[PDB]
Amino acid sequence: PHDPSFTPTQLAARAAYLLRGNDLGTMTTAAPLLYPHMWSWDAAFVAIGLAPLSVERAVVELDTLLSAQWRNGMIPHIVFANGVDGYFPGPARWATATLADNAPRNRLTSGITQPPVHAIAVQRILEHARTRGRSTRAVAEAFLDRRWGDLMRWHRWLAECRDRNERGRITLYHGWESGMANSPRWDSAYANVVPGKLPEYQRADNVIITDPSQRPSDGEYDRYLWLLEEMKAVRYDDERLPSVMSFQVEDVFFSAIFSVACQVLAEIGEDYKRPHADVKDLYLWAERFRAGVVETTDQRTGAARDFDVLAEKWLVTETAAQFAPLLCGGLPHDRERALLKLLEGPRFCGHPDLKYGLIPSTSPVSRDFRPREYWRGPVWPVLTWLFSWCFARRGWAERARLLRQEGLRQASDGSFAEYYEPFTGEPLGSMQQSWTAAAVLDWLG
Amino acid sequence: PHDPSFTPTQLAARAAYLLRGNDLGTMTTAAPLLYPHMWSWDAAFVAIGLAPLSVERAVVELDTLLSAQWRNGMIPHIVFANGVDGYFPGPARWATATLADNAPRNRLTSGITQPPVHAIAVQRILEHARTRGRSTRAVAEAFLDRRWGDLMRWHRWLAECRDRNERGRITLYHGWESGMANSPRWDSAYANVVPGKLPEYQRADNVIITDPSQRPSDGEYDRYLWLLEEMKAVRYDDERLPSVMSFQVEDVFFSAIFSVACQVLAEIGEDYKRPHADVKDLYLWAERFRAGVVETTDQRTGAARDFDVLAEKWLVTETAAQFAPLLCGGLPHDRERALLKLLEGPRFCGHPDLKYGLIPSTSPVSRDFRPREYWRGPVWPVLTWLFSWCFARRGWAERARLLRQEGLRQASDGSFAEYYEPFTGEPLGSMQQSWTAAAVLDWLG
Amino acid sequence: PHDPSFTPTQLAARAAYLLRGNDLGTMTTAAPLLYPHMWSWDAAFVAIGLAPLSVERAVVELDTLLSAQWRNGMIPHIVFANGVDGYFPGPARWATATLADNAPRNRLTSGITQPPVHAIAVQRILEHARTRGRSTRAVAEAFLDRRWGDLMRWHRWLAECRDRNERGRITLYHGWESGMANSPRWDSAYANVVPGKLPEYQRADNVIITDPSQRPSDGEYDRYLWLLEEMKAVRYDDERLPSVMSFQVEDVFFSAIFSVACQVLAEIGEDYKRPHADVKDLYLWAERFRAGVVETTDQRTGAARDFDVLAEKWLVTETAAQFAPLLCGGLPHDRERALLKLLEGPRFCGHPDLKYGLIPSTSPVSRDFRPREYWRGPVWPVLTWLFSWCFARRGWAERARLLRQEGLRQASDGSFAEYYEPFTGEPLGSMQQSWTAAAVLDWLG
Amino acid sequence: PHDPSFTPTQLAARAAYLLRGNDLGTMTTAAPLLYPHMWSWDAAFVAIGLAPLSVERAVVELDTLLSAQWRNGMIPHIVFANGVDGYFPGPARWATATLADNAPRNRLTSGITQPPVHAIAVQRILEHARTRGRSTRAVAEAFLDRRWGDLMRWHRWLAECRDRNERGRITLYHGWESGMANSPRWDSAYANVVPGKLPEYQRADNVIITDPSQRPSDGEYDRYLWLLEEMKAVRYDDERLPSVMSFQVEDVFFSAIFSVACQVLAEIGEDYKRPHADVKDLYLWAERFRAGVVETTDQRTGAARDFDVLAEKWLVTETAAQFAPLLCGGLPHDRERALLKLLEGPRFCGHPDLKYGLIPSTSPVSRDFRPREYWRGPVWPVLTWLFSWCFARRGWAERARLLRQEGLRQASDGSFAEYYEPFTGEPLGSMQQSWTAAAVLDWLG
Ligand SMILES: O=C(O)CO[C@H]1O[C@H](CO)[C@@H](O)[C@H](O)[C@H]1O
Ligand SMILES: O=C(O)CO[C@H]1O[C@H](CO)[C@@H](O)[C@H](O)[C@H]1O
Ligand SMILES: O=C(O)CO[C@H]1O[C@H](CO)[C@@H](O)[C@H](O)[C@H]1O
Ligand SMILES: O=C(O)CO[C@H]1O[C@H](CO)[C@@H](O)[C@H](O)[C@H]1O
Repeated sequence: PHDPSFTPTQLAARAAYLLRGNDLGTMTTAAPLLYPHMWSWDAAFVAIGLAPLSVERAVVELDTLLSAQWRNGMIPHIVFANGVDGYFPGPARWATATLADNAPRNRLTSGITQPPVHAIAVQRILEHARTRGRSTRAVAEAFLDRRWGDLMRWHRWLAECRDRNERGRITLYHGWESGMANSPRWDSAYANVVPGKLPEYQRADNVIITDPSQRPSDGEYDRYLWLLEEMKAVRYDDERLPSVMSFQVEDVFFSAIFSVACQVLAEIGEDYKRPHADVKDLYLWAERFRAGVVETTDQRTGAARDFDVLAEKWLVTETAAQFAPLLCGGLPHDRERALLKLLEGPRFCGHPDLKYGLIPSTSPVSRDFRPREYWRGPVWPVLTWLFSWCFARRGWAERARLLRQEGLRQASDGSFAEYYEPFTGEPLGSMQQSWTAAAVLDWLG
Repeated sequence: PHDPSFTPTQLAARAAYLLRGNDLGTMTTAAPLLYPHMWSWDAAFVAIGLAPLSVERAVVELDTLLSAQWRNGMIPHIVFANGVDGYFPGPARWATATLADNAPRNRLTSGITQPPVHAIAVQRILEHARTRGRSTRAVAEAFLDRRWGDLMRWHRWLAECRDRNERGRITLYHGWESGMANSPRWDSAYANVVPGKLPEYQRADNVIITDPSQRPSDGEYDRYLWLLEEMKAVRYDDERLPSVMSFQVEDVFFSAIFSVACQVLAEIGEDYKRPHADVKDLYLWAERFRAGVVETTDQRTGAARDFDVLAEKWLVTETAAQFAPLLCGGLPHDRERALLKLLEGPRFCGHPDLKYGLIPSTSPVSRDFRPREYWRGPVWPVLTWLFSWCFARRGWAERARLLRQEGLRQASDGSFAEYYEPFTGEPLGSMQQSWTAAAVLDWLG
Repeated sequence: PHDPSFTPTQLAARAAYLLRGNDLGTMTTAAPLLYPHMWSWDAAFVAIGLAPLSVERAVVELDTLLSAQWRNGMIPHIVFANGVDGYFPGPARWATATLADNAPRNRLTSGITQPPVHAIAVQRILEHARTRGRSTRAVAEAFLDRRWGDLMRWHRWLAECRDRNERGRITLYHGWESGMANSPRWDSAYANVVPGKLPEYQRADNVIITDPSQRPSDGEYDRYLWLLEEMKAVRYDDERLPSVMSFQVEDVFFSAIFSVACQVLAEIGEDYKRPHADVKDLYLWAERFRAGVVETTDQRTGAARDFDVLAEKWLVTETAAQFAPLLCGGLPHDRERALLKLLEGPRFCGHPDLKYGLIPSTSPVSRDFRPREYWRGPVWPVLTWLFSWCFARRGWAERARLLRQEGLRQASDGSFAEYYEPFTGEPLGSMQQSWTAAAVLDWLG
Repeated sequence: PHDPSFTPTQLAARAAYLLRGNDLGTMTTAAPLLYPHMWSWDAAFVAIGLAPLSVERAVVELDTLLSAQWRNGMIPHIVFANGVDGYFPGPARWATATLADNAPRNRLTSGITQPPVHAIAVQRILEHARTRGRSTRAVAEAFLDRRWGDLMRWHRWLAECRDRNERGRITLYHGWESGMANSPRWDSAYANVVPGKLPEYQRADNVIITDPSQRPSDGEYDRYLWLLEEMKAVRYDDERLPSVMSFQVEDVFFSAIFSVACQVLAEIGEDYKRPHADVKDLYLWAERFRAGVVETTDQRTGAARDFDVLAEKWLVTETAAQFAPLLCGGLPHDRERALLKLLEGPRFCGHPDLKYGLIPSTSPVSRDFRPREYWRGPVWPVLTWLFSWCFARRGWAERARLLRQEGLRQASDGSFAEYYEPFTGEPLGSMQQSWTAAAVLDWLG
């Protein structure tokens, strides 16, 4: 074993083998043990990974997620597998089945949301299906007939209920909704979250990942679970969250993803003759959230800032989320060049100690940087994929290719890790993470 | 869709996806519906297909098969999945659980055997494991410690009980044991099988494959099931089969496979310091069955003949089994050149109407040729793989490469069919056949 | 015998082998015999094909072409190789060395121009160089230092002498300047070219390509050569050509390429700190010619029209030049969607009889279509490459990938043909055409 | 900057680009500057590298080499290019044109020989040709018609003049004839070469490779050039060399290659109906030299020894030549297993400090090992290729695949180095070495 890496064909085979191994039947777990249920934006990436293998099964993945959509349009971030234990907080802790008027009737789910990457998976499914012939196109088109209305209600819930003041940015009531639990982005907002009488609990996550340097701290978990108590006390009522929640942030990365997803979904709606009023609403939201992202940006570097709604203060941190405007567009030409210089330079992809030319979750030169600790440093394959795909859509073919090339180099150990140590390449988090396999499958072609 | 073929990475991913989809837990079905249990030589090819994906799981496949080995050493050709229906004849029809003193205690199996390709899978597992590092080598070596004795008992049962007169050829008591149910090889022997009072039955196979041109006939099935009645009447007693069975043939292709497998297993035994008496016995059987194969051969073309033990007559047919001596070696140089000329010329791989340069199961110029009918014509990916691997082991690197190249071209539609129409390339038999996916995975590397 | 196609590695090897074989030392011929000299836009694509093999030799190709630049900035379309004949019209016929005040010294050239794809080649060279480390970057940067001013003069001459009315479109004085000698685009303009006493001549092109269905007619060559007589009579003076040329057309495809090239060169100028005044002029021209292209388009379909300056008439034809606006952008959203539908539908890439999903030079349903006859119908790999690269730069990643995939499929016979029959795939024109090899090399990566 | 390695397609392209760049027209130089002439066994490997690009040009390479064959059948090791200097000793130093009765007319050559790998190149050319269809087959068959007799005379001269005692081993009169100028194999024989008055000279090789650690010493060159004086003094007469040469050794590696080459050429002769008497002689020589190689081997390890004819002493050294019997076969089973264990163990491919699992020219644990110094330790791609091809011909498919994989990994920097430092992988010797490019081209397929 002078070189432990796999060839492209061995790697693609092992990624497909993994994805089928994590398939419970109609949903794919995000990982074998650490995340043994369906997560919302993981499910979108899993559908992308399944599209080269089975358009029918990729569609089933999104059908299963959309069957758990709330009555008001929200897609919740966890759809729990029936009778499966081992993730905390579990269905009993959320108590949405009893408390939440809008929760679905034949599914157990969480009570918060996650980024709307789902339209992007729909586009990848359609692109695959169109290369495969008439009966496969029929399958993808029947999915659109079945779920276009549900996708619209999802986008409409985000635009009307999480952007109540039409600022063009998505408000979050939990850091988990950003997809980045312990990102330095949320530290000053979480410092203003003071738990009251928090019901006793024991973590499950650090029983599986026992190295304490790779997961959040107990104090952070106390704050994560307290926010659940605040939502539960108002029975997850959208109208009441602004009045009671101790955590209210506008997430600029989520907002930029939503801008892209609206434009993607509008293009799908035009291609497939969906209602014109829907397409118009989608294009309107795409531009509003593009403008809302650009309004946050640093006047010199173009870097995007999150916003603390309770403190009424811009949140200035050095994480990958600063590059949100690169995803959706809209910066003045001059400022977008400066932002690309930031991305490629020694604070991020050009840092000289990096093993791969990839985007660390937090800049290695930030004092918040921790090379092992979840979203505080490590390189995440899922972010590499999203940036590469969005860059290709901006027309930046060579930038997209370079990220794909380094992403595949990093993944060629076959660990399919959740995230990787930025300097040594050590695989961290869960092994056999479904969306890492999915990124590899989509890249390999 | 100007071209429906998959790239090598898409094809490898789809083959791995298939193999995991056919995994019931500790055994892989030979196909989803037509063959919903474990078959013996399929299980060996499945282990070859799993070795690039998981050495641990490839080992489990062979452990599961060897746990169904009979007390006298026989590996039976079907290990039935618990509580699974849809294949006939099923466990009730065989009745080995009640009738057969040697049947295993916690497994339902058939009562006949199949070709000993298992040593070849063990070699592929070891070759993969040695590229993967210390803990993976440990897994493969623990399997050898656990099952070397069982593999020896398998080879010893074949050599002592199916070659009672030490002729160096394996006697079969059912055409199913050849792996080629309806091969023209067995027609004259089956014409001497006269069913008595055969208990009523309904076929299951042609409920799944309904095109009558792709499966054997009802009259052929009557003979297949009558031979079961003859074995059952003597309770599957090895000592009594020569006295009662209406079908007794020496199978030269099975014999040549056994010769190769003995030499492969002896080399493994030397590499891993197995008992010297075992290695010596294996080399002895390798040479005896090589000599027994060569003794059947046509003096002009080198083609190998099967032998009808009851009629005491050589069986002269034009099938791929004629090329048995190419697998094990031993022909005089002159005659092996003539046999290769036969293989490559217009009766087989060089026939001008073939879509791919592959070996049809029956020569297209034989009057027995039927282009759709199971073993009477179609091109079988499993045979392509076996010939290519044996050719590479003879040192015929370019011949092996050409078969691999045409095999991958044929499989690039992604149907993973059981067999293919030789002229049009139409996929036939079951789709999603496990050993076809396994061949592709092993070839792609 | 069963599959004449090459593997990607064999095809890449043969493409590089061809490019080196057509290298005369400091210039590469466009083909071995039909085009045994340097052609201007072929040299740009050749530099693109050389960049993965040797950045130094790619730079030499462009240095050689630019050493032949006219004193007013024009890049002539042929740079003749020393002492080579076999192409007509050759240097004696053009007589630029004796007649043209602006012709270079110590190079022999034609007296007309060709499309400005050169900036695209510079970008590909720079992209390759930045992946190769310090010494290779220095070679490419030194080329910029040495040739930026010549590239500016080339673009300035197009913008100021071939768009003297600031309409944002390039005027041509010969069909050869379009790169598409016999395109139906020019038929109505050539119909008004009436030759006088034309000095006699013998074609060389149809001594080499003898099939008369594949090349222009004698009548067409008479008009081609007559236009030369008109230019020669005014000593190729820019100020006098408007007064005397019988052929004056605005070429919308050339104009779109110029817009793209100006934008590409402007971004290079910013990245490498070229003078601000130059970058501002390049962005000004990029916008002007983008607008000039859009001004030609059909309001329903988006199809771009050429313009006959002498007849003052829009030239409405059904060729791939209609798709000019897709290259440079600028169409309203609805009109660009309509133009893409035209491109993908049954009149072009969707035509049911096409062997590959590629853009034919003329629509197969046009009365002007001739499937073998040069630019009147065949599929040209150079156009496939240019459309796929421009599409990727628009962000249309899947559209670009499909063109690349089909172009590679078409090229996989290894003929490296100049163009291909659109229905049968028969290779046509010259074999061993340098820019077809270059496209393959750039695509295969 | 993060990964200097090339993709397989880029590497294949660059290898072909190099081979065409070293083509002088009808001969290919072994390197651009260090070896600016045709070398005999390099030309064979070059023909192998050309065969995937152009069977016609591969045949031309061998035609050129054979047009330089001596009248007695010897193929000389250098064919000098017209009017090229820069290699010493050059044609003036050899003086074969004036002194050697058997030297060719209108070619300038050296006066010594080199290993007979040529038949292997003929087989690869034929294998490629048979995949390309009728006209390409005709080119390769016409080469056989034209050159079979010259190939027979080459083999007959080796068998009759360099094995005059029918011992089945080839006698050399210069270390250069082994292809391994400064191998430790020859140190004790060179220790008895005492030069007299040697006409003065200046090396050219170490003007080009200036690092003295990478080339032989001045003292060694004095002995090399003195042996020339001894040959010249008897006008290169075969009958007189035994009486006068101070260096006479039987080369067991050369002998094994000759055995393989005789067997390969015999099979070609049968396939293409060459005269029966020739094929019988080739099989006779194949067996004789197989036996002569085995006669040298250590009875415990199988390691093959060279033999010093003057000292009448077996030459016991630890170089890759010890593995000669693995190429040609003939060892008893137990002895060959022992020799493979030596090859794979810590003295060769298993040494823990090696960067790649490749065969070093001298064992790193030998007192004679020097990691930079030519044949005293470095890893040579040409040996990797020759071992992997011969291993595949033995049927050792996995052993051949591993050597090919590691050789491709080592070559993936694109230096195409003559040899590589075994521990660091630093490229050494000449860059752009033609037979390293040829090995890559043949491997990549
Ligand atoms: O949401 C949580 O409770 C834990 O979140 C982690 O696991 C999820 C599944 O992989 C992802 O969706 C998140 O992005 C990741 O940070
Ligand atoms: O044995 C049977 O009852 C039916 O046999 C067919 O199905 C089996 C599973 O694929 C194979 O093992 C045989 O080779 C094939 O002919
Ligand atoms: O027909 C001609 O005499 C020359 O024109 C052809 O050859 C040139 C070299 O390939 C190209 O530059 C043109 O695009 C192509 O049309
Ligand atoms: O050192 C020298 O003067 C010549 O010898 C070297 O160059 C030749 C061309 O590569 C090879 O034929 C030999 O194998 C190699 O040893």
